[PDB]
Amino acid sequence: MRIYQCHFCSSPCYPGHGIMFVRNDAKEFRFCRSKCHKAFKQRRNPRKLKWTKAFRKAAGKELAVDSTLTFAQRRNVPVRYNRELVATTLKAMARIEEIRQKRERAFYKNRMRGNKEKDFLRDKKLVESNPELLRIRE
Amino acid sequence: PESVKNLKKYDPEDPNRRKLARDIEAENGGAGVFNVNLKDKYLLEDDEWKNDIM
Amino acid sequence: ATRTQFENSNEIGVFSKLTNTYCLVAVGGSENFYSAFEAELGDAIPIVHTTIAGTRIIGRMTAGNRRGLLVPTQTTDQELQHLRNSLPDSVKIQRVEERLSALGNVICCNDYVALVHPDIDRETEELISDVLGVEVFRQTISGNILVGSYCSLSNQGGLVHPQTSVQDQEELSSLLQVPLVAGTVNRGSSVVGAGMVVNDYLAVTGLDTTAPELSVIESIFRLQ
Amino acid sequence: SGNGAQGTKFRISLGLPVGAIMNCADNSGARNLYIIAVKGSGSRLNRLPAASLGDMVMATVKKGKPELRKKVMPAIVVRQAKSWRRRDGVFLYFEDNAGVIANPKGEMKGSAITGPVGKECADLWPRVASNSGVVV
Amino acid sequence: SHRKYEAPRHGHLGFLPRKRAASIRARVKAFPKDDRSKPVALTSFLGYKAGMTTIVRDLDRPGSKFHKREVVEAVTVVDTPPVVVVGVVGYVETPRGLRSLTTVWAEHLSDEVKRRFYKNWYKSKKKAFTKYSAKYAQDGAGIERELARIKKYASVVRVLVHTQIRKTPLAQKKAHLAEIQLNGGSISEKVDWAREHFEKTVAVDSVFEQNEMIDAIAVTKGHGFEGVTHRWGTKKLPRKTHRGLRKVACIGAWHPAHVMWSVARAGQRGYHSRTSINHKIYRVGKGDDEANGATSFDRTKKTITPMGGFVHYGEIKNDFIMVKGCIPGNRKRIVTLRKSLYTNTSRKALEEVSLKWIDTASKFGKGRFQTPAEKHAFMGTLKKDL
RNA sequence: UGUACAACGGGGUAUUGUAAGCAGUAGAGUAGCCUGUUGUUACGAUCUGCUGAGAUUAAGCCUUUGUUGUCUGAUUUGU
RNA sequence: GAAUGUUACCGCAAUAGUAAUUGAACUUAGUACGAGAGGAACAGUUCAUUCGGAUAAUUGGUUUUUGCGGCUGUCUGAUCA
RNA sequence: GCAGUCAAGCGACAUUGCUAUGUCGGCUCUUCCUAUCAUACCGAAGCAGAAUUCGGUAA
RNA sequence: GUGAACAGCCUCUAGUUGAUAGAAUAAUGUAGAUAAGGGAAGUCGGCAAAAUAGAUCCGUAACUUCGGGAUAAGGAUUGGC
Repeated sequence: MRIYQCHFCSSPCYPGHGIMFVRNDAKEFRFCRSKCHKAFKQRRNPRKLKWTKAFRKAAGKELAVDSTLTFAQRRNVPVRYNRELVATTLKAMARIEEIRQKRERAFYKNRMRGNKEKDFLRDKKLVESNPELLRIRE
Repeated sequence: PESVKNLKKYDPEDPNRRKLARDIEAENGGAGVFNVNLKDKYLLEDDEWKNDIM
Repeated sequence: ATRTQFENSNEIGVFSKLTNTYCLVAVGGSENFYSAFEAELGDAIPIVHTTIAGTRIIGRMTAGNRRGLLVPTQTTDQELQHLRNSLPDSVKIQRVEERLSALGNVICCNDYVALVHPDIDRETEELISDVLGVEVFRQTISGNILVGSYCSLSNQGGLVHPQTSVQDQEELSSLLQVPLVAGTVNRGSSVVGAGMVVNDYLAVTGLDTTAPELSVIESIFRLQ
Repeated sequence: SGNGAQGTKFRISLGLPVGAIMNCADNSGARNLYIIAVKGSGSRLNRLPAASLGDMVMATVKKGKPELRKKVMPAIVVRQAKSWRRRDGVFLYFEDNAGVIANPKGEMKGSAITGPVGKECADLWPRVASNSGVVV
Repeated sequence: SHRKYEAPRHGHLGFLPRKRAASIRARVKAFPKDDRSKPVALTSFLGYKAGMTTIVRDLDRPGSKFHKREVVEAVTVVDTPPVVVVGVVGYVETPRGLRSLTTVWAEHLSDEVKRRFYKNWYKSKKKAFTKYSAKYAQDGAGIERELARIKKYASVVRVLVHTQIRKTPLAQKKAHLAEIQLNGGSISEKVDWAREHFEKTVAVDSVFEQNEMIDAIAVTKGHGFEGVTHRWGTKKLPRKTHRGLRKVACIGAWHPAHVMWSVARAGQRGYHSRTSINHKIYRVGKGDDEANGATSFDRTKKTITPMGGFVHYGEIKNDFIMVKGCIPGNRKRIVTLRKSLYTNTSRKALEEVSLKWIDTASKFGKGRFQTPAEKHAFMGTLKKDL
């Protein structure tokens, strides 16, 4: 078994889902669902589509580089399948997932910080410019 | 390898020879129903977990 | 020299790979093919029931020597794990992300020298050189692009397809630093590389191989 | 299954019916193939014989070296270009449907094959795999 | 006139007439051989279809080219909550076929089966078993007489069982009564075992098990009045034929002067009871065990139920049986599971099905995640979170 | 007259694709005042941040610790 | 669908129809046979051709969900809608 | 067929040379017959194997 | 208004709401569409459908009664500011 990352969205592609394309260049492209496959068939650029992870990574909407992401790699060199190592990896994956979620939440908070001041300023502008409405209200 | 040189040539016909699991296949169902276990053949530091599932 | 057969295919090289320290065979069919190697190899070197990308052509999808083994991208993690478990630490296993997955046909190599398809990028060439620890050169046998299918090599000698010219034979012999002979296998088959598997002390070919072919194989490979 | 097949054939979608044009994938000099019939297909009323990846078909070369034209020889499909069910659990399809010409014994006319070669064709045909520099 | 061409007839003639089934419950026709050398056990079970899903199984089929490979395939999920015995039937052989001797009911019955005996239940006084309950007690004799009569003359014993509909997500609230023949020990042992189970519940793992082969019997999907083209697969006329083109043009010859019954006229399609055999059970589930959809090759503590629930069906929440292939009938439909009915010894039956991974992605669309945790990890925090 | 039913509402799962409005030392370039040589103030398709935002969600999707409403309308049946 | 004392549930089956079909692949075995060429049985096992019954798990196809976005002419004073 | 040939019976079998003047056809459909092309089961054939010929029931 | 156009569509002045209708969307039809791979293999026969369609620029063969073929054929562009 192997979950594949969508070429157009990087989303996990579980077995028996989506469509795969093989070109004369002797490489394979996997699409999670028909939407991504149709978008690719139109020669669209994922970096210019807002609903694909490529744009978010390029646009900086989410943490693009982090230390946690270094754990996940294509292990071209296998391991001898030690029983203790299996349990250690099982615990480490959960710990890394929790840490990555915390870091992503922190990054989102840092990106969204300051919206409160803008909202307060907009409310002040709306209140100041509508005296008659307030007078009629009370 | 020195092991190959030390190894004795397979006996064409002798009950006292290597099993040649083809014989194992024949003696427990034959070629059509025998189920070869890919495990138990590889080497591990502890054979106790040799049958464990990853 | 020993005669054997796959289920019914005389192209032993397609369904099996043989080296000086390990052997690989297809899992499909029955154990008759597996037992044939045991008669000659016994338990001196490992014999692994392994598949590559779900195919039985593992003999042509993978290439390597006593120092390392290479597999294409299509190989699943399960196959890589099984190969790692079933082989000693002295035999390296390295996944290859090359465009041409036909490692067995693209790469023809022995314990000292190797030949690769010129289209292979220099990165994969360096990876092959480091993992296998052999000299790697870009060459073709008289225009035969697939060196791994039209040539067989070993520390004792090598054999190429009959169409190889005298100049090409001399050049390849000089490059590989081993004797070479142009001839057929499996009763006139020109695909020598895929027809049979050979090592420094054991050559296995299909039943169709004629007596002159077996004698030539034994003489060139110095098996007797 | 015809001669040269070393195993059972998987059930896959029919891509090339009779008269379908498939590009060549060998150095034999041919460029396109015209399918006239499919070997091993059980003809039924109104049902045009159709091939698939790894199938052996009889075709006549339409473009390429004239020496190969007007003669019918067995051909093996290497690319289907129609989605088929792979047991690994992926609905994969090739960019262009293509085939190769070979004798009934399975020996490839061309010394080498160009471009990707389907797994279900290389596995079933040892000669195709040996003469193919790319699989999948 | 030999018409110059031979073609197979469209549609099997054995599945006629193609009329609607008389009941949504597909009554079982034949039970297994009923060899009395084995312990008493049930022969069938009642379940409700709960959609389907995909399975990846490490095929160990020897000889096949998929040996030791990984193959993805479809599996159907049927909601099979425990079943409760509510009576027994004693059958006596007669020259005119099997005949029902007498029926004995339990001491008390749940409202689910009492509801099955009324069509205006909300208006009903609910007098289901007012006198029968009174007859059961105060002597312990009237029922015992019926039990003795059954023991004396009965030949095959059938247990009256009904599904716990209230446990299922269905809003039906009505149970389905069914007769299940008792196999195993002698008829006296059969009735003794059934008697001890009055008002009790029977699980599903005691009847079926992993790797077991079962036969599916249920009413197929209804489609109403259908044209012959889809009803029997008749080929369409070329184009714009007079008086229609989607119908069989020639119906018969002058001699005979009547329309042959086999000329495949148009009519009702679907809703016909069908029987399928050789269905291998892939997994037996329990509602009290967490991680029902987990596997030794997955480790994920997730239920088989897809994200957001099934389509047109609720959450399993009970015991369920996983079977490969497709089962007749649509979702949330009552389907009866029956044994193979014969001593199957094919290697497929002997095969051991150890699931590698179970698909629990949402069936409501192009699902990309197996559990909400994966979706949260991928998408991350959203605006609504803060 | 209660794990009772129905209309909404809250969530889960999906579809699409970044809504109105605001601000910008982004914005090819063209104009008033002035006096540069990042002048400033105007027009400016687009782009940037709020904003994977906005909208729909069963008419044959799952759930409902909430709000509101409903629960004696006619006929027939006898060994 | 009336009449079967009424309704409801669970059952038997007189009777009518009836279906599966065919070739390949491993082992048998390059074994019996055979001077050579070549070359099989049976049993066991694995697929496929045609036909028949189901069903949307996955993928293909349909868009009136007019569900969500964009585009042109025109209209609501402009934006929005 | 022509012209002979001998002969059990009242002429059988064997035997001698050569030797289109009409409109029906095709797509779908159901059924029936065997005088069996293929499939099941068997016998005789120079069936050593392989392949093949005929014959018997079987739609 | 758009547009070369009284081609096609919307709007103002002016004139109409007249074609029996309520509920459902069974088969089959009438009118109009979409479709994975092949691209005529279907059919008596490319029957029907489809495909190019306006404008700007390059280029345009055989024949010819030199007037035509010709928009031959085949190619590049089309929005907004």
